[PDB]
Amino acid sequence: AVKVAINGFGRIGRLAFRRIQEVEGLEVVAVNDLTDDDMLAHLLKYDTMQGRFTGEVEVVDGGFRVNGKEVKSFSEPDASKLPWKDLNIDVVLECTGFYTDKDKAQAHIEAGAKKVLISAPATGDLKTIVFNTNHQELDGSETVVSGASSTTNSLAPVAKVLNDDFGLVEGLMTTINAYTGDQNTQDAPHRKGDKRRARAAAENIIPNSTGAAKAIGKVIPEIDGKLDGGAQRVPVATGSLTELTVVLEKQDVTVEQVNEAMKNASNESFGYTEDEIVSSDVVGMTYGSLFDATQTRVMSVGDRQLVKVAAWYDNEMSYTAQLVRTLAYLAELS
Amino acid sequence: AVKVAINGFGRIGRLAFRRIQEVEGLEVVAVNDLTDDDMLAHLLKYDTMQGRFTGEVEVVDGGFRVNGKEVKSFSEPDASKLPWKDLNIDVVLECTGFYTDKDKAQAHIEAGAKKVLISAPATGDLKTIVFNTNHQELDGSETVVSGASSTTNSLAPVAKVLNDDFGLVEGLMTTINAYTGDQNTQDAPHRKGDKRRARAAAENIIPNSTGAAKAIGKVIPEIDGKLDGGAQRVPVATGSLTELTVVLEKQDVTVEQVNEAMKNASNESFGYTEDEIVSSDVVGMTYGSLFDATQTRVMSVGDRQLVKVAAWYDNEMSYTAQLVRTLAYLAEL
Amino acid sequence: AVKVAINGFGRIGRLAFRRIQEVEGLEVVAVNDLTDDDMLAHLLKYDTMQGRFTGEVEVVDGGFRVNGKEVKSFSEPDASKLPWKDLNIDVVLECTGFYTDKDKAQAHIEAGAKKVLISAPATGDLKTIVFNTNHQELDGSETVVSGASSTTNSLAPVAKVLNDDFGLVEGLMTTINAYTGDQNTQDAPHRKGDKRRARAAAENIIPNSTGAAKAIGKVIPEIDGKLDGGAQRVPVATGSLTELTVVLEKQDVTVEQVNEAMKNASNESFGYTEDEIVSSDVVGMTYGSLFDATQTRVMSVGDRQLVKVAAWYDNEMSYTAQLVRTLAYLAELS
Amino acid sequence: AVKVAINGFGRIGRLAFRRIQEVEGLEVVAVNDLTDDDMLAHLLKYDTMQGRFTGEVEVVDGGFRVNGKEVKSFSEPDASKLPWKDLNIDVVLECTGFYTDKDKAQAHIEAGAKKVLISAPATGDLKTIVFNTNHQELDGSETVVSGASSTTNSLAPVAKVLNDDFGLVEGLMTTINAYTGDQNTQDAPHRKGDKRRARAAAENIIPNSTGAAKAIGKVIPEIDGKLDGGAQRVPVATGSLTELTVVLEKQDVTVEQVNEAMKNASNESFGYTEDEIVSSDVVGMTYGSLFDATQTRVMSVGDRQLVKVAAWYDNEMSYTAQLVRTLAYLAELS
Ligand SMILES: NC(=O)c1ccc[n+]([C@@H]2O[C@H](COP(=O)([O-])OP(=O)(O)OC[C@H]3O[C@@H](n4cnc5c(N)ncnc54)[C@H](O)[C@@H]3O)[C@@H](O)[C@H]2O)c1
Ligand SMILES: NC(=O)c1ccc[n+]([C@@H]2O[C@H](COP(=O)([O-])OP(=O)(O)OC[C@H]3O[C@@H](n4cnc5c(N)ncnc54)[C@H](O)[C@@H]3O)[C@@H](O)[C@H]2O)c1
Ligand SMILES: NC(=O)c1ccc[n+]([C@@H]2O[C@H](COP(=O)([O-])OP(=O)(O)OC[C@H]3O[C@@H](n4cnc5c(N)ncnc54)[C@H](O)[C@@H]3O)[C@@H](O)[C@H]2O)c1
Ligand SMILES: NC(=O)c1ccc[n+]([C@@H]2O[C@H](COP(=O)([O-])OP(=O)(O)OC[C@H]3O[C@@H](n4cnc5c(N)ncnc54)[C@H](O)[C@@H]3O)[C@@H](O)[C@H]2O)c1
Repeated sequence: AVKVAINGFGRIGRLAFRRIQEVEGLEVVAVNDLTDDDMLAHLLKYDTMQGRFTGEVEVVDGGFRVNGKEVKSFSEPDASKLPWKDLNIDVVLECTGFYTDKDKAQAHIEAGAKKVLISAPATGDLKTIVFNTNHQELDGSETVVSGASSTTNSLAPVAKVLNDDFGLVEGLMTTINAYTGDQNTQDAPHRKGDKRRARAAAENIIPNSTGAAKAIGKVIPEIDGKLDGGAQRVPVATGSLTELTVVLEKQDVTVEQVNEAMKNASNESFGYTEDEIVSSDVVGMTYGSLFDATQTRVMSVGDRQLVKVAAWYDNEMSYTAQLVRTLAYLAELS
Repeated sequence: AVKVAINGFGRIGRLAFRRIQEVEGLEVVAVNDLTDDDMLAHLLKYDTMQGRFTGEVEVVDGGFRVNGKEVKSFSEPDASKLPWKDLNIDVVLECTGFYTDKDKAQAHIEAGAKKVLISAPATGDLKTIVFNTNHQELDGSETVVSGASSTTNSLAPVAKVLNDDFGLVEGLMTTINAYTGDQNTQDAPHRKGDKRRARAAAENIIPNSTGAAKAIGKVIPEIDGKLDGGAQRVPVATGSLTELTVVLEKQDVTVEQVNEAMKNASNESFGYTEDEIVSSDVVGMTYGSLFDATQTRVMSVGDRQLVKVAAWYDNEMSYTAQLVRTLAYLAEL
Repeated sequence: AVKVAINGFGRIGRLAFRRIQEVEGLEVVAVNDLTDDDMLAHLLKYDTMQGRFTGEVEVVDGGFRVNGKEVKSFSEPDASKLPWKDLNIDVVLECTGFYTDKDKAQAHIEAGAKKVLISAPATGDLKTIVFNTNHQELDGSETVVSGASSTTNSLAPVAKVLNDDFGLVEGLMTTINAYTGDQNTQDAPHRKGDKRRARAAAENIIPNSTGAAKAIGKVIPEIDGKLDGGAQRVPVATGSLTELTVVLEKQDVTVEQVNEAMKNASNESFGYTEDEIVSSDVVGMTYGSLFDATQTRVMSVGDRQLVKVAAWYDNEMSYTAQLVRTLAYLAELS
Repeated sequence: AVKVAINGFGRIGRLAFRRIQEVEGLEVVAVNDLTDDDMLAHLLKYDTMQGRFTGEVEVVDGGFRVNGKEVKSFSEPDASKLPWKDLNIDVVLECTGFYTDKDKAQAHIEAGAKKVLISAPATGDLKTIVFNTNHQELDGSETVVSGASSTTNSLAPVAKVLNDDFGLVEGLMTTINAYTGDQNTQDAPHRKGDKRRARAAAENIIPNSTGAAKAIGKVIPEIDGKLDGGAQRVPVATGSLTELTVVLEKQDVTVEQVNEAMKNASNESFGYTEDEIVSSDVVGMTYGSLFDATQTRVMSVGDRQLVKVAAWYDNEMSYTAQLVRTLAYLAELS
């Protein structure tokens, strides 16, 4: 089996852990965070939005036991000190939010891990992967890889279809986004100095910047710099929606053609629906993106057309499913 | 003073009432709704999002007393039965949500009112007004008028500036919107059969249609049919944001030009800000629209440009302020 | 199989429907509500707090099809007009909220149903059942029965233990409750004239009355009138907690004795836990009540003692699970 | 004028600032927090639950300017290094949450301030004051004082009236409380290791412990140890309610007597209402406690009585109002 260690047992870390239970041939042997065992175990068992963990979870001294299997747990802020070498870690899932750079994440390799997959956009000389859009870029000699962002994974399969079938001139994106752990409960100073992430998360529409906007150019090179846009963080705890408004090379495009193009591209990463669903309907789903055809709009004024589409995503579970597929693929190549 | 009656003492009706207290020369002499006096008075005094009513509110039998002034109240579902004639009502503010058609609203006139201002887009042969964008269209012979929607009021002053200064080819709109009373508390059947407004309002991002998309053509005729878009209803109780993505006639447009063009057009209906505010910051505001310059984007790929802008609005108080200005102007004619 | 018709395909009706799929020998053959098929089918498939319906749901003209089985649907406000006779309905689950009286609910019997089970406290000459507290009261000659309320079901098994083991002098109850469909979205006039249920449901702590307070006397006659209390409706969409503060007949009672007395009484209707859970953790659970031992308090001043306990409950699924057990028992006697 | 410095420009610190503008003879000359000027100024102007600041706020380098008045600002985690001596600070309002101990708070004195008022319960050899209940205990020689907690301020005036008028045997408290800055946005490890405050704040009913429970004994000595209870943190951002269930020395008490006893005691710290208000209705209020007579209950079984009362409080502004009155009183004596 492929020996996985999770750095940062947060939202993405814990769900990665859950999802790996469902997936044969991957084994989490260790976790690292900044807290005690009791906490880690508790937060795995109980999950506000994602539901109770099915299996049995028990605290031991090593760490904790999940359906009989032991999981070593550590409490070490500095990744280079982790005993990855001694536990023959194959791949670290880096989920702390503090190693989002190729050079930083190199700490895990020095500790003894063979590969690192970052659960976010990351700066530096590395590949950025959305599963089922560009994982084929991986030859297996990669040492550090980025799994991109939630939004990127919701967007890439939609943009690919538009660019391939109609030609993408330009587009602007808005993502209507669940609030996350880096927002504040009450209006208060923000670590990164963001005056908007500083505000009460569950009481506000909060404009913010998005990675996706340009992480996208790294995933689909031929549309590099053709897309931009931002986020609106709103008071749902998980579940999100990406709206995309574009100018295409083909005019005389119909709503019917756009939808059919999307359906024909659907797979396990990219779902298709015609049901009038809402955000809570996508909580826990494992498509990386779910095209909602009921939201497709074409605006035609004389010669010229504007096209609008929207895709749903569980920014937690949709991203996690995608990240684990990338993990499994990256591991099968070496 | 100008004799006002409010039909439907709901969210817009009660705030209209409050706003009128701030504004000289308008007097609410009557309200009509579907409940008792105690309830009406209570819901005026206490307000979840808009805060406590400052003055004194006391229930009497006529209805209730507000800072000494009596307000007659009625419990009559059929508008034509209201004693408008006997109380010399000058203008009815129609806020029930059930008379949003010129012919229907005519009931108030038969009851004896001299004019009706509908607090929503309304079908039929009437003018649709966003104050400080097209109120000048009113000549004072109008009998039934629409005050448009809250989204239309957030959008009209933004669209006018783009169309005037840059030439508007086409655009798509998304409004990120507070939930309203015509949504359900828990997933349940919806009166109008909307499978999305049926869902838990405070637990969901809920896609929906918008009036504004095309009430806009009635307010700014020269851009009729050049705009469309929809809503996303989200778990805030009030405060909203209109995002607009457009293709303009001028290319080589800058973020700086767009912003300055908006600032130059600001007045009491159309505010301008460069502060990184969030929705709760606009709760209670009396601008009909607040342009947020931090959100302006310009996307340039070779020859061709996409422009994005965004304006805040308290769907409750921004619209109410705008409706009352329109009321006051309509009355002065 | 036992032929069930659900009147009022609301929160309790739809979940009753879902729960019945899990339970052998009960078959829902009809539903009645005030809307079209597309709506009924849609609201069964998708559920904000309770999650997606697992099976397949397809709209036909009769009504709709669930995992192949047809379900006739009706749009008829007046219960006596329903074709219960023609479909040989054995038991109607009455969930509309508008037939909470023995005489009113008799309409279903005139329509042709054999028994009616009301999903609330109901006035009149009928028995009030909390499953595993007093279902043994049923001899099978009953024609109209009440399934009590969700708070009654969370409280009854707790009060029975206290009264049996310690003797109950008197007590006061507070339930910290999820908001329900009879509260308003925004401050607005309320149908029943309740000035507090009129207020924005998800932005307020809202004091209110509770049925439980005295539905309890009908379930456990020997403590009739010994209990009272009210509700605080708060901004969670489901999941609730009953706090109970009592004077007992034994003094020198210990935390340890109270807890153990509860654990010893636990069954499928009454769960026991020592985990520091929160409301969302009980969403979807099928215990009618979940005793939380971490919340047990005993206050002793000289001779005299006050005792405090707390039980969780998903006001939706906990009540539904209980109602369906009562349905199944009532049908086995019939 | 009395020279005030606010240590910790958070929820209580900023509201203290606002409230001081309304109150003659107190002048804030400095603030300390852990962030830049732009942030401080921004969060004073804009307030999610409390509304926009009325006056003008402008950033300068000293710090910021409020209605023309300069306010120096600092970025210094260690209190003993603040230039309190050089700015002749009379009183520091200590609102960080990190100096809640008489010995720790002594750092401000070494820095040069003349007195410290801690905006929370604080350990060590000091007085704990709820204004209009026990501020008369201050003789002016005090150097470090505690302003108690929000719950204590909501509860003291209610318990004093019950104990003076009926004799308090014993009682249990439940506070249904707004969520605060020390809870998490999403389920995540908690600094203090509280498995409950670790959970999503705006999606949960969260049981927790309360200071009040026994800060109370320090404020009303003669009922020391006669009260206990806890909190339920719920998804409102501000506004709270304290429920109290008590056994009194007088039996044959009536609802009418209890209510009248409270009204007769009302002042600027203790309000009285018979309106069916909800939590949002007390947001911004400056009573330290508002007795709600609609919620008064008396439970009588034969000889023996249980009594229940409830008082509202804006855990932010009610506490702040109370804190400032104590500030003003403390300053007038020294
Ligand atoms: N919707 C989403 O939450 C989402 C989606 C996709 C990607 N991501 C990315 O995933 C990453 C983690 O996000 P999250 O939401 O789980 O955050 P989180 O706060 O819930 O989890 C972060 C975890 O890391 C721990 N931690 C912090 N410093 C550490 C250290 N040096 N060593 C070990 N543990 C440390 C914290 O205890 C916490 O458990 C972020 O980069 C985020 O950008 C988030
Ligand atoms: N954000 C907003 O609330 C918003 C903004 C702009 C315009 N509007 C429009 O204003 C109208 C009402 O808005 P609202 O949100 O105040 O709704 P609301 O539910 O708060 O108010 C409707 C009120 O009228 C009463 N009523 C309903 N039908 C009646 C009848 N037949 N006869 C007498 N009284 C009746 C109701 O009891 C209620 O008080 C709608 O058309 C809406 O589109 C709403
Ligand atoms: N926490 C809870 O939701 C809960 C728990 C226990 C009991 N209950 C009780 O069960 C009953 C249903 O509660 P709910 O929360 O599901 O309500 P709900 O509003 O979600 O559903 C009521 C349904 O009945 C339908 N209906 C109303 N009148 C009808 C009529 N005359 N004919 C046919 N259909 C009609 C409505 O369309 C609606 O779909 C209520 O009495 C409630 O007290 C609710
Ligand atoms: N409902 C309430 O928020 C409430 C009510 C009464 C009392 N209190 C108490 O008041 C205190 C503050 O609570 P709050 O909710 O406003 O917290 P807050 O988080 O909103 O404010 C605390 C502030 O202190 C700053 N800070 C932290 N350490 C500092 C340091 N060493 N030097 C300078 N600044 C520092 C932080 O940046 C933050 O702005 C706590 O003890 C709290 O328990 C809170």
